[PDB]
Amino acid sequence: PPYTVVYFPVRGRCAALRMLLADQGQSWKEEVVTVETWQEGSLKASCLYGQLPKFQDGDLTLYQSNTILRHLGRTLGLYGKDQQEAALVDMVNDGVEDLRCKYISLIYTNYEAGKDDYVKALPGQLKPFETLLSQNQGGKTFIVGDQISFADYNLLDLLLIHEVLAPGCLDAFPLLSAYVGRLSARPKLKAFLASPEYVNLPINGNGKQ
Amino acid sequence: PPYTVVYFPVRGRCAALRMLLADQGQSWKEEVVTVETWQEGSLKASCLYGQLPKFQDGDLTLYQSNTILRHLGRTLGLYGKDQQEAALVDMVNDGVEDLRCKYISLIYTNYEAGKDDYVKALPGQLKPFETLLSQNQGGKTFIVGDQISFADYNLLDLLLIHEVLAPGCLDAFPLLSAYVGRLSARPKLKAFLASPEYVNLPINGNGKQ
Ligand SMILES: O=C(O)CCCc1ccc(N(CCCl)CCCl)cc1
Ligand SMILES: [Cl-]
Repeated sequence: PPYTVVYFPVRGRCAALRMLLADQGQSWKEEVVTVETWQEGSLKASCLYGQLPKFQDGDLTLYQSNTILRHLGRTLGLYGKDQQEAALVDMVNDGVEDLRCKYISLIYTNYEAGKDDYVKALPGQLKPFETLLSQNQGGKTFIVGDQISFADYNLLDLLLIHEVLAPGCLDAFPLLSAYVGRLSARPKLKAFLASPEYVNLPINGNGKQ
Repeated sequence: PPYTVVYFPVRGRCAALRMLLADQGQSWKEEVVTVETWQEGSLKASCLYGQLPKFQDGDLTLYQSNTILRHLGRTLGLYGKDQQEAALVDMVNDGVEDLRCKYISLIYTNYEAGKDDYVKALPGQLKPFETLLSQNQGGKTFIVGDQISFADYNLLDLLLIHEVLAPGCLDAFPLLSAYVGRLSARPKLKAFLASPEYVNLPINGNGKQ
């Protein structure tokens, strides 16, 4: 395949780009990195910012999950119909990234002490996405415009992982709820989400979710 | 088109997009938001993620500093010559954002206890940008390709505030040192960087730097 994903055996920051590739019917290869290979040090030292994912599209080598999402969005026509929609797509993705960083901090950094406070604050963090939906054709299509964008896949992932963290958190958000059901039912996406290559990976690297 | 930036009287997350506008010969309006006005609550409630900057470009309203940078980059032709360069631009900008996040956490959250460890870890955080410069026409031009991008303005800001935090932090990095000097000397940028509207604003909102 022309695309290669180099990552740990986890969903994590590669979940959204994999859904994207799967739902767009694109071929890719997974190169899996074990704790042992990572602790050896040489791969890590070769990575631009000492981190995975690493991504290859022929001889173009990329780092940073949002860089990969933008690159696939650009090349696969999932980045708005014009320059205005492209900006709105970015605004969504930035908000998605912001909550993801808070999620990651909780998971890896203080799950036991921090979880109750995090869940109390969750609805205030989810509301901007409901608002965005309410303002785009009554929330019945995508997060921006009338075609799917890389931000939809990233937002969808963020909502799925939060329903695992806080079951029922979308009960307060009818548009986000319907949106999850709707995108998850796209046939290629539905098949990928049900498959062992997705189901048999943990969400995170430390066994918390 | 016309442009408006709504923000606190600080450089912070608006410094890079202001440098972009100035260097590109663009005109803009500053709407300054005081501590008192922000604490009142109504502006904040009206902001998509309850954060500034808020940006207006004619009828288009944007939030999130990197969304504003990409929008200005897209519409003004500061986003690489092709898809490969656009992707590398994003990769640089995401890396700048990551280190910016750490800087902000230090400044607002942990300045006294945390600064020594932060400064000790700094060279390893700067090395990737030196490397990227080394791989692009010997570091003689821009961070990506041979035309300026929005990532150059963001990286330049990151470098300037870090020289304030850790004087001499670029001395081991010849390409970065020369890049800062060279970009800073661009006539419109030089003029803006010397102006009271930049010089007389603090870097951050809490008086630390
Ligand atoms: O944008 C960034 O860099 C992140 C920090 C943004 C920020 C800047 C200033 C203030 N205040 C000063 C108002 Cl004059 C409130 C006191 Cl801290 C609050 C937040
Ligand atoms: Cl992750």
